[PDB]
This record gives sequence, C-alpha cells and structure tokens, in this order.
Amino acid sequence: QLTLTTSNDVFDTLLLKLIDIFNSDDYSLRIMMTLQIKNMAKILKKTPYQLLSPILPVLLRQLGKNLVERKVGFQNLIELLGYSSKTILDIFQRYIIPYAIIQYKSDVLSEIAKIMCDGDTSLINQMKVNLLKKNSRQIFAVALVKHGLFSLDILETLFLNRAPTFDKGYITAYLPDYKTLAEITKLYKNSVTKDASDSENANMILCSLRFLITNFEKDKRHGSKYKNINNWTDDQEQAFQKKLQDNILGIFQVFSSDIHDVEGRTTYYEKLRVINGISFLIIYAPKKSIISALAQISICLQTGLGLKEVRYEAFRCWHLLVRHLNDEELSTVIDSLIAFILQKWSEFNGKLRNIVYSILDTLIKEKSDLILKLKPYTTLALVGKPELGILARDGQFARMVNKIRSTTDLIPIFANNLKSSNKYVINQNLDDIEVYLRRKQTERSIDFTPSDITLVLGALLDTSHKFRNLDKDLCEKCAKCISMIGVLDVTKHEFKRTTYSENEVYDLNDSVQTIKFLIWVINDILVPAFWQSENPSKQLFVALVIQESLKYCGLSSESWDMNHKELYPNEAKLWEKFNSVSKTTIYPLLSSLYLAQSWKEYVPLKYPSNNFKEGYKIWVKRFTLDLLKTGTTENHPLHVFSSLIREDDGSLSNFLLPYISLDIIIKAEKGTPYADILNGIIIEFDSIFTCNLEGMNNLQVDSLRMCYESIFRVFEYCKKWATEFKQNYSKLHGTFIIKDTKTTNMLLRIDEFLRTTPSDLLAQRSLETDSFERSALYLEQCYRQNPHDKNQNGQLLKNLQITYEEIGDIDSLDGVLRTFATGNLVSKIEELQYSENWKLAQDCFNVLGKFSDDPKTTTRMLKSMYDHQLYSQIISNSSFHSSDGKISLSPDVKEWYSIGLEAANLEGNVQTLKNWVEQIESLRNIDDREVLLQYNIAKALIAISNEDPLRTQKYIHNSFRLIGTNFITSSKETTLLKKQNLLMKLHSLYDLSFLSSAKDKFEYKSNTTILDYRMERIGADFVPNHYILSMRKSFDQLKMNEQADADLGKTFFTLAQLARNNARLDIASESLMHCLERRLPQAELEFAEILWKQGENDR
Amino acid sequence: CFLFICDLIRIYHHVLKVPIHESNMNLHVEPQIFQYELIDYLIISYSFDLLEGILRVLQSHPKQTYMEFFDENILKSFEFVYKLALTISYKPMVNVIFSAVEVVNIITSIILNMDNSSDLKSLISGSWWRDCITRLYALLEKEIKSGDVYNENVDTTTLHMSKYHDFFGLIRNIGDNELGGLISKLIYTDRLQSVPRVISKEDIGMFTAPIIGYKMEKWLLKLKDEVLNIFENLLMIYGDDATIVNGEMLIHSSKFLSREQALMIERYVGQDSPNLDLRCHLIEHTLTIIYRLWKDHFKQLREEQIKQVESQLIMSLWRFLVCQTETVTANEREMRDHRHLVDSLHDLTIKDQASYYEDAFEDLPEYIEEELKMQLNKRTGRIMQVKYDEKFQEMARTILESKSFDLTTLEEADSLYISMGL
Repeated sequence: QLTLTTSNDVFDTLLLKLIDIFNSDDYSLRIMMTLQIKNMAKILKKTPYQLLSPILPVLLRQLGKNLVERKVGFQNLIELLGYSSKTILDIFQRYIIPYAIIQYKSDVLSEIAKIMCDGDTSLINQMKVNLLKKNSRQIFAVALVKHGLFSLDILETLFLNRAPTFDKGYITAYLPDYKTLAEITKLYKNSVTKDASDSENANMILCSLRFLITNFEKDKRHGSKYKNINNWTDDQEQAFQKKLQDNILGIFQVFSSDIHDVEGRTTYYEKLRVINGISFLIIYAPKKSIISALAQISICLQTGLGLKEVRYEAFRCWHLLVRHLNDEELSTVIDSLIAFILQKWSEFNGKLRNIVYSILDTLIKEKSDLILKLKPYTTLALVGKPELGILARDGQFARMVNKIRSTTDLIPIFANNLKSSNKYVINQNLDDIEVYLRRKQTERSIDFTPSDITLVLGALLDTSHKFRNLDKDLCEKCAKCISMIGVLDVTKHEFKRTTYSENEVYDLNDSVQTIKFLIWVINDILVPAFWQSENPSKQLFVALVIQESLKYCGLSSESWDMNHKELYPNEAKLWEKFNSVSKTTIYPLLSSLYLAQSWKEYVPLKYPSNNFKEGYKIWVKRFTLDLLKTGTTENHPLHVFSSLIREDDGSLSNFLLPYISLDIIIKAEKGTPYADILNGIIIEFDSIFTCNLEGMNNLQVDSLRMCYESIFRVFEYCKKWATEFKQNYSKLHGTFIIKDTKTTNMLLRIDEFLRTTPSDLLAQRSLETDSFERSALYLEQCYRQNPHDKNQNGQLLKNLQITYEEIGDIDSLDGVLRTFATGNLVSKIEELQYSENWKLAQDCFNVLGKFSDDPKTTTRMLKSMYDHQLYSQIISNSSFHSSDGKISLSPDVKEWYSIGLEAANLEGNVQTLKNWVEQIESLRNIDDREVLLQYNIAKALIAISNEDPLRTQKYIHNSFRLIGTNFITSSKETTLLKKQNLLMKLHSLYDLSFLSSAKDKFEYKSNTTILDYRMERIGADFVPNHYILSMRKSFDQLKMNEQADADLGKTFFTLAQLARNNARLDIASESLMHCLERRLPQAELEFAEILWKQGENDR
Repeated sequence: CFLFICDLIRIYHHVLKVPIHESNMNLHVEPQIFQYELIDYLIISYSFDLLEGILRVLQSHPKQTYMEFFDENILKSFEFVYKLALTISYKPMVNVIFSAVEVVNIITSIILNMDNSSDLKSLISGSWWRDCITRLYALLEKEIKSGDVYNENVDTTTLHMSKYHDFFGLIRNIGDNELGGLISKLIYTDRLQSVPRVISKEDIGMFTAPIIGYKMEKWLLKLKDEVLNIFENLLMIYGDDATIVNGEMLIHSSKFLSREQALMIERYVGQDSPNLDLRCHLIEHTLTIIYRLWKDHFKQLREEQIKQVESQLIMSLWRFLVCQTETVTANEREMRDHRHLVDSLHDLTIKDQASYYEDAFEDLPEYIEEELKMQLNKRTGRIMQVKYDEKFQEMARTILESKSFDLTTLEEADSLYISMGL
C-alpha cells in the first residue's frame, strides 16, 4: 500500500522493488508477496499479468543474464502471472533475446529453445535461427550501444557460432534499415539529472547514428574508429545532416507503427521508449529534420498524451519540443495540446500540473510571438479558464492580455477551428464560445453587419450534424451555443454559398486539368487531414497519397526547389498555386519514400450484396473501395486514394465517389469489365431506392437518407461534368459542337446514366429526404418528360403540393392548385389559407374536422391552426379531449400530440400543461422524435412554475440534447429559411434557461433588458417574434412573481402592437385585453390602433 | 404453484436481462416513467420471494413426503430461473439473488434431513450443480463496500442493491423501503382504473445517514455467510467425491478467506462500523469450510489445484497461527481500552440489550458479568485480528503442520515460524 499512492514512474519503480524482494529467497517473504501482489491486483480490478506486464520488459531482462541458475525464480514468476512459460516468452522475446545473445557464449539460448519449442524432437536449430531473425533489429541495437560492437566481423562471428544455420553472414544490408535506427534511438534513457552514464550512452547512440547513415558502404568494416566522439571533423557533419533527413521519416513511420498498436501486442513500455526516441531526435538532430517531420511527432505525442500512463513523459517530450523550435512553425500543432491541457486539467495531479505550468511559463515568456499576435486564441483560452490561474503568475503577461482581448476579432478563428476532427479542441471552442457570447450579451454590442456571426453559426450546424451519432455531450453544448446566437434576420444574414465557383469540375482525361484537380484536392482537404488525424496510420496514408499525387504532378523525384536549379518555370508556377499553410507542410515529403501498397487480401466483391445493415459509413467506404480498385489500374491518378478509405469516417469516400464513378462512366464499347462493373453499380442503386424503409427505427432510416444523398451527388456531378464538357469542347476545340461520333458516344452514357432508375422515384425518394428544392426539380422533370396531357396528374400532385407548402414559396403553390387540379371543391377551399382569408378556411376545416372519417383531415385542421398561431384553439380542441384524457399509443395521433404539446407550451397555463404530460407519461415507448422536444419543454415549464431551478435546467438541457442530435441537420446545403423553424425553438429554449437562472428581481430586470436586446437581432417577421414573445408570456404566467407580472403586461402589450402591425389583429385584441386587467395607461391608445386597423374609423 | 411461479418468471423475461452498459447515444430524452418498471420489479421480487416461501412451507412438511413435490420439471424450471437470477452478463437485481440462493439452501438442507436422499440425488443431474456452484463462486468473489452499495458502479464486483428497486418484499426487510411510498402512489385510491398512476422516475433520491449503507452491508455479509453455508451443506451431501466437491472449494474459499483477512487488517480495524463482527465471522466460518474439506475430503484435493492456492491458503492459515503468541491482550485493564477504540457500537448494543431487551440482564449476580468481561474481551480479540479463538488456531494448525500434503517443506516452515517467534 505504499505503491498504491504513487504514479507511473514511482509506481513502476516500486513494483520492481516489490518483485526483487519477492525473489529474495526466503519462503515467508515469497508467500506474503504473492498474497499482497494478488490482492493489489484485484483491488485495482486487474489481473496480475496486466498489473506486472509494464515492468516485465525490465524485470526478466536481467534474468537473461542468469536464467540457468534462477529457474525457480522464473518459475515463481510464471506461476504468479497465471500464464504458461511459453506464452509470456514469445510476447516478451523482444527484450531478453537481445541480451541472451550478447552475454557469454555458453548460452541460455539453448534453454530458451527448450521452452520456446516443446521437446528435443521439435528442432531447436530452425526455431532458434528464426527467433534470431525475428528480433534482429533490437539485437543490432544492443550490439551497437550496450557494448559498442562497431565492427561487422564481430557481429557476423558472434552470430554464426550462436546459430551456425544463419543466413549469408548476417541478414545482409539490414543495418541502415529504418527499424534498426528506431531500435537504436529507443534506448536513449534520460532524466532531469544528466549523469555521466546518461551522457555516455547518448554519445554512444549518436556515434552509432554516425556509423549507420552517413558512410555505410564505405565503412562497413572500418567502424572501430567511430566509437570516439571528438574525432568527427566538421567537413563530414553536413554529410551526416544530409543522410539523416533522408533517413528520418521512415523511422517515424516505425514509431507510428508501434505506438498505435492495433493488435494489442505490447504494453506502454514500448510507448515510453518511443517517446524517449522522439526526445533524442528532438535534441540530437539538425533543426530542419524536425521541422520536416513535425506532423509525425504531433500525432505521436497526441497518442502519448491520450494514453494515461505515458502522459508525463509525453509532456516532458513536448517541453523539450516547445523550446527547440521557433514560433511561426509551432502554430501548426499548438491548439491540439493547449486544448488537451484545458479540457483534461481536472485529473492532473501535482507533478503533471507542475510540468504543464513549466510548459506555459516557457510559452509566455520566451515564445510570446505565437501566443499574442500569431494566433490570439491561445492566450484567451488560457485566460478563459481561471482554474489554471495564468494572470497571477506573471502580471506583465496580463499587460498583454488586457489589450489582446479587445484588438483581436475572434469569430473567423472560431470558424476554421470548429471544422477540426479531434474532440478536445471542439470541446474547447464550444466552452469558449459559450463564455464569449455570454460576455457579448451583457456587453450589448455583438456585431450584426448587413467576421460574420453566421460563419460561426454555420460552423456549429456542421459540427452538430457531424456528430449526430457520436458523443451527445458536444452536440448538447453546440446547440446551446446556437441558442446563445439565436435567430438571425433572414434578409441581412446569409451563409457562404460557394457553388458559383470553380464548381469542382475537372476533366480527368487531360493532364493540364488533372494537375489542377490534384493541387486543389491537396490544398483543400488533404493538407488539413494531414494534421488533424486521430490515429497515425491515417496520417501516414494521407502522407502516402499526398506524395504520390505530387509524383504524378512531376514535382517529387526531380529536385528543384532549392533555387539552385531555377530552370523550371513551369514547375515553379505550378508550385505557386499552393498556399503557405500547405507549402510548409508539403515541402518535406517531396523526397519522401512512403510505400504502403498492402496488396492481395482485397477480394473484389460482387456488387448487389448490400451493406446497409452495417451502416452508412461502412457501406459508402466498402462501395467506394470496390469501385476505385476495379477501374483505375495504377496510372490513373486516383489509385493511391484507396489507402485513405479503410480508416475514413465517411467524408472522404463521399468526396471521391462522384469522381471515380464519373471516370467509370466514360469507359465505352462495353467489352472491358469497366462497363461491366458499371452494371454492378446501377443495380446497386436499385438496391438503394427499391428497399424496405420500414421495419427499422430512426437510425437506419437516417443512414438510408445519407445513402440517398451520397448518390444524388454523383447524379448532379455527372450532369454538371457533361455540361461543362460540352462547353469546353465547343469553347476551344473549334466552335461547332458535333464531331467524330465517339465523344458523342461518351456523352450518351451519362444520358442513359441519368435516365436509369428514373424519375417519379428520384422525386419519391427525395421528398422524404427533406431536400425539397431537389424534389421539386425531379417532380418538374417527371412532369415534362411525361406526356402530361394524359391522366398521370392525379398521383403526381398530392405530393407536389407537399414540395411547395414547406419550401417557403407560396405563389407557385397557389398557382399549382388553381391549374389542372380543379376537380374537388376541397382543393378550392385550401387556396384560402394562404391568401388573407385564412379564417374563412379555418372554420370550414373545423366542420370538415367533425366528420370523424379520416385521421389526416383532422391533422390538416391542426396544422392549419398551428400555421396561424391559434394556440388556445389547439389546446381546446375536442379531438384530444374525449372527456378529459386522450387515446392510447399513436400511429398518426403523435402528429396530433406534437401540435398539442407545442401549443400548450405557447399558452402558459399550468393545469392544461400538467394534465397533458400526465397523459403523455401514461404511454409506453414514445418513438417520436418530435414529441419528446415539446414534452421536455413542457416539463421544464411545469418545473419552472414549481420554483425549482436545477430541475428546469435539467429539462432544458435535455431539449438541447434532442435538438443537437436529432432535429439539427447539415449547414451549407439548406437555406436559412428552413433552419429558421428550429432556430426559433432554440431562441425560445435559451431565454427560459436565462430567465430561470435568476434568484431576485435585481438581476431579473437585467435579464429582461438582455432579452429585449435579443429582440433586436430577431428581424421583423411575425412568426419568430410571436413565438419568442409567446414563450416569454408562458414563462411570466407560470412564475407568479409581481415583477414577472409587470414583465407579463409588457409582453402582452408588445404582442398586441406586434400583431396590429402585421395585419393580424385577430389576436392583437385578445392579447391587449390582458393589459386591461393590469390596467395599463397605454392600452387606450393601443385599442385605438386596433380599431383603426379593423376598419372602423369614427370610434 | 412452484411451476406456475417459475414459468411466470420466464414470462417476465426482460426484467432480469437489462444490459450492463447502454449506448453512448442513449439519449435520456424520454418520459422517464417508473410505474411500469416498478410494477414488474414488484412482480419479479414477489415471485422469487414466493419461490422461497413455497420451499420453506414444503420444508416444514413431515420428511417422508418430499417426493410428492419434486420431479424433473421442478428442477429444470428452477435451473432456468436460477441461471436467470444469479446473472453473468446483465445487471444484477440483488433482491432476487437473496431468495435465489435461499432456495438452493432449502434444497441442500432437505437433501440432508430426509430419508430417501437418493431419489433427490438421482433426480438431480451433476450439470445442475456445476452450473450452480460456478455462479455461487462468482457471487462469493464480489465485494461489499458501504460507500458504494447504493451507487451504480462497475458490474459483477460489488453487490450494489440498486436505487430503483429498494423496497422490502415479502419475507425479509432488505433495504430502507424507499420505494414503499410509491406502491401506494401507484393507484388513484378514489377511482377504478387499469393504467397506473404516473410515478416520475427522477424524483426519488434526496444525504442524511450512511447507516442505511451499514445495514445493507449487514444483509450482504449474511448473503456471503449463506453462500458458504450452502457450501458447508453440500460438502456433507457429497461426502464421497464427485464432479462438484472438487478442490475449487480450496481456490475460491481460500481467495475469499485471504482477502477478507487482508483488507480487514488494512482497512476495517478501527473504522467503528457495526459490521466488523460478522465480517470477521465469515473468515471464522470459512476456515471451517477449508478445514473439513482438508481433513475429510483430501482424496479429491488434487495436486495441481492445491498449488493454485499455495500463497493464499498458507498465508491465511498463518494469520491464525500468528495469534498463539498473544502479548497483546494478557489482562483486563487495557483490553477495554481497545474496545473503546474498535467496539463501542457493541457496547451500545449490549447496554440497550441489558436495560431493555433481555430477561437475565438485571440484578447481575457477579457471575453473569464476569462472563461479560470474558466474552466481550474474546469478541474484541476476534475483532482486533489478534487472538482468535483457540479452536480455529487448532484447525489452522492441523492443515499447515499436518502431513497430508507438503504445503511447506521443513526448511520453509520454520521460515514462517520465525516470524512469530517459535
């Protein structure tokens, strides 16, 4: 229990001190130590193997010196671990076979053959020689540093007697292998106390680096002089620095391979000595070669920080890294660990907080150029968490803080940070936005310019849409930040809308546009994915693809960039089209040698075997991978990209699908399999559309929506590509666009590709998607291509009006209804509810709604009430109140309840809101995505009437979770007009949490003034104004404070003067009459304006 | 009635089969209803309690008539519902674990105390026992910690007695009956209805007393006493060797003995909880579950399985033989100063027993309280983990010292004896 109070370094040291008295050859100590080790293991909820496996590379390492005598000690160790002696030995063969060889020649290697294979009849010679060949890299490493065997004949002779069947002297030319350099530099032990031995072995591995890389084929034999340090002349130091940079990316590839151990092969002792190797290469290397492969050690130290036991060594490795590097190059990687500092600060003990204080003071004294003005977010993030306490430390730094907050516009650097990938920085940006907007509310001067707030709103919508099935918590706080933004005015606030642009059209047949597509795809998505990767395998695959594309672009193999060549004007003007934030990360790996084919396990699968039941992201990756490896053949420049989509999150596969599918399109005269696999995907599209869509809950249908969208994209891309191909064919190649009857044969295959699985079914499988403009497009295309004079206009119209009545457009819907649809009189009735005589259609629907024949002619009445804000008439409907309660489980009745909850939220009345959710909670399994939002708002209002602040905070946070996962969708595709229906609900969710968090009237008056400030960004449309004021009304008459009632009279007067300006004085009167029971001295004029708008002038 | 309650529980298939951990995207946007969950928790708990009740009223019949109850169907149905109760991969409901081991106790108790013992044992297959005993082992290796009884924590290691099923039940009063006010608030009491009155789930839980945790420790310690009590019974059923009296009652019981001594000595002494004594009764009981296993059943204690616990058996026996030194107690004057440190709660218990609830504890005649300053002193010895009872010193001696098996060699044994003196 002295060990139980410790952490990683001291914990492993004390476990070694436990086991070296475990084997202290006294029986009492041995039995007591077995008992205490096993109880210590079980009170840590660990088996004793995984308790002691992080020191088994150290414990039995010196047992390789003395295995023939201490057989009973190793026997005690194997009976304590609970495994067999062989199974712990082939998994720890890496650590003792490099010491079983290099000791005295009467070896324990015969006994390790005796254990590692059963019996003499199992032949020890071949198993001995292939275990020697198995971990020969570590043996070479131990030979070079731990004994200084700098002569190849020494290695060859001391091999060939230990194993006479060893191949070709040594396994030849494997010493300048990257793995040998890696195992050399993993043995850099280091500490805060620089010892003479710690300098000795450091100089020994430095001289072994000087032996292995700069003159190998000259000095395979004359190597005994390289053990001396100071006989190294400066004339051969630049040869060392030249051979080192050509021999450093692959050793980080080996480091990336054995940190992110995908098979569970080792413990974190490998990770510790990897981080030690990173620290050696930071210190004992040229400055350029760490600036070169910075994005290797970035996501090496990221996984070092991520794993628990190797945190402190990785922070010390960063502390080494942060001071050996300038400011303009550290900007690429600093956010990824400042976020880890801030978001994981709580569980840091004293030592980790000391080393992170030693990070930050070094960062703010010597390297303030990065923090203050190169990126000002990193100082406001550290000041923004006062738990850490930056300002009390320096004080002179606060002189920079209290002016750097003002002078730095902060929104567009929240923009490009929310499109990151690791969860820590997009928790830190959300926790900074929810403080930033809280300061900008009470500052009362957050900008709304007709650096836009709509940039960060679109970033938040994209963030919440990205994580709809991953980590509900950041979607919660993301939707909370959206609610803190609120509703924008739809006229003077607009998204990015980047489609009138280069428009992603790239012919992959000419080289001159292929190089432009490759430089664009490197610039926009490959360079960001090169940095923000999660596992280092994805970062290596991005490095491979971004190397091989440049090798296709004629920039990699020939070396020109040093400006001593200068005879490449074409290549320099081609290189200039990159930007510097991509140039500084693409410059090292021109001359890299990544080679990651991973061939011959591919099994090209037959296509109509669907993969929907696994998911969307499984399906699109497997389908894209089955495409681009069957239509490319290694010289078409999309070949290497297949390495990206075995670890993709679904984004990059969805990006590459139109390009590779369009390249499969342009193969002709069927003949080859290239068109035959085209016949694989058409029926695969037939697998997409003609599917079930029932029998699955609201997760697999969402994946089916994504599978829809992924292949609508290829249809519009094929259309866009064919149109621009016609355009640039008639543009440059002559003027008259008809020739040669073969480019026409190319253009026919998109036409039978854009008319296979054809319309009436694109429209049917698109209006359920909610991309309603696209559905309107397909409905009109299947209007015109149909001979419309016949009687197919019965089944075409009953969903055509659906694709206009929520698209925001009315004047075509009213134009569609009064043309070729004049049979039923009910169709002539429904034109009234959009043309100022809506209440003439309301009471027609109310008596059509008392026929009890169909359920949908009731929900038509309910939606026509809800679109015209007749909330008190919705909650008083007899379709719900049978006598007092409501009917059972809901096939279509839930669409009724979705209205009846929502109007009950907008009419603040605790009894009709309380028995309503009494009737809701008698149900069994509320499947409905829409009911539960208004339900949680209802129970929040009931708790807010019961004067219970934390309970209504809990239910409004439930509402934020439900909107941030389910209701919210992708930005940069939809408008703001369709998003506004959810933004009004978010703006009505924020103000309830903002008015509930108030214990007295002193801040309640300030809360009301802040909300009246929030009633100025809202715009001037009647629907969100009435909705937000209705929710403040519903707050102020559930909380029976007298100041709440004084607010309530104000809200009724503002509803009245709002509604009489919007020509809707039907509810302005019945809101103004509430101000007469309060008896305001201003209602006498407001009723005069209501009488004037009514029509009567003289009264 | 037993067959009906067994297939009634297999109707209610899904109460005892909620998963360990839910989805990360399991959004808790929901009506958060408790009334249907309260109904079928009451159904399952009252059903298993009725199984216990059927078997004790069958236990109370004259001992010639048990064959009128048992057949193949009884044992197959209870085998199913016993695999259902003592779960492995689902969230355990502790309310059914008590009754589901008490039923196994009633079975192994009547197998002992009947005359036609073979026709029960011929009716029982060995697969029933080797499915039962592994689940009893996995129950025995769980932990009892008062600070996170009622917390929701890692599965199958802490008997936790969840917040959402905390009521009495039929036989025994097992919790604090926090969900008994909600039984009466399940109906409208002035109305004739079918659907339940709505109970919100998150209102319960309000923090004043950890004493509730202490008495729930008391029930869980009696549960472990129950489990190794039925170990002690079915040693005596299968006195001859079989599939099931098979040496793992050295491994699991010696693991249990060694750890409930070790973290007794490290953590519990001087913690003034009422549950010390019973917790140092379990060790005092389970040594006997060692001892007659060692003495009367050595023929199945195989040579490999004894070496699976050679650490823990010898260490556990050594923590009894360390008490033959006894330079600690040796008098009367300072031992009561020890029980003011460790055992004030039992002083309160015996004063409230002496002044209220015991007929013989008044006008104490100077031989009944000399017995008290004998037995409180040997009790606080047995709590202080030094000076156990002499009979247990003998039983631990005649396993370590006796030559049925070389646990230690003679040059390894005196290495243990020098750490007491000797």
